[PDB]
Amino acid sequence: GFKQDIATLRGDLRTYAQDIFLAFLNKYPDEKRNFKNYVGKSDQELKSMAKFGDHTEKVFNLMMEVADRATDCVPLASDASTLVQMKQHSGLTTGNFEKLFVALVEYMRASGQSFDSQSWDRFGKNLVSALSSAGMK
Ligand code: HEM
Repeated sequence: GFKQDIATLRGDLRTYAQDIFLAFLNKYPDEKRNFKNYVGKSDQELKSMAKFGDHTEKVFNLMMEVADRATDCVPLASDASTLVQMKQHSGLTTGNFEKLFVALVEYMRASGQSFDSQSWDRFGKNLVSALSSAGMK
C-alpha cells in the first residue's frame, strides 16, 4: 500500500525522482516555463546536469516525508503551509501540483510494479486541497 510505496520509492529515490519528474515534464511540456534551465534538453542531458539530479531528489525527499507524515493519504496542514510559503514556489498554483501527481500516478500505473496508484491519486488531490486551504491559488 501507500506506506510500502514510500519505502519502495525511498529505496531508489534518485532514479524514481528523476523518472517521475521527467514523465511530468514530457507529459506537460508547458510546465518547463517554471524551469528555463531544462529547456531544449533530452532526458539523458537533464539527468547529467547537476541541479537537475539535486533539486529533483530534494523534491522527492520532502514529498516522501509529507507522504510519511500523512494520515490515510491526508497530509499535515503544517506541511501544506511549508510548501505554499516556500519562496521557490512563489509562482505556483495548485494546477502545477495537480499535474505532477497525474504524471506520478500514470508512471506508477505503467510500471511493472504493484504500487498503490489509487492512494497516490488521493494523496495528490488531498495535498492540492490542503495547499488551497493554506492559501495557494
Ligand atoms: C509535493 C510536491 C512538491 C514538493 C515536495 C516540492 C519540494 C521542493 C523542494 C524541497 C524544493 C527545493 C529544492 C532545492 O532547490 O534544493 C523545490 C524547489 C522547487 N520547486 Fe518544488 N516541490 C513540489 C512540487 C512542485 C511543483 C508541482 C512545481 C512546479 C510545477 C515545483 C517547482 C519548484 C521550483 C521551480 C523549484 C526551484 C527551482 C528549480 O530548481 O527548478 N515544485 N521544491
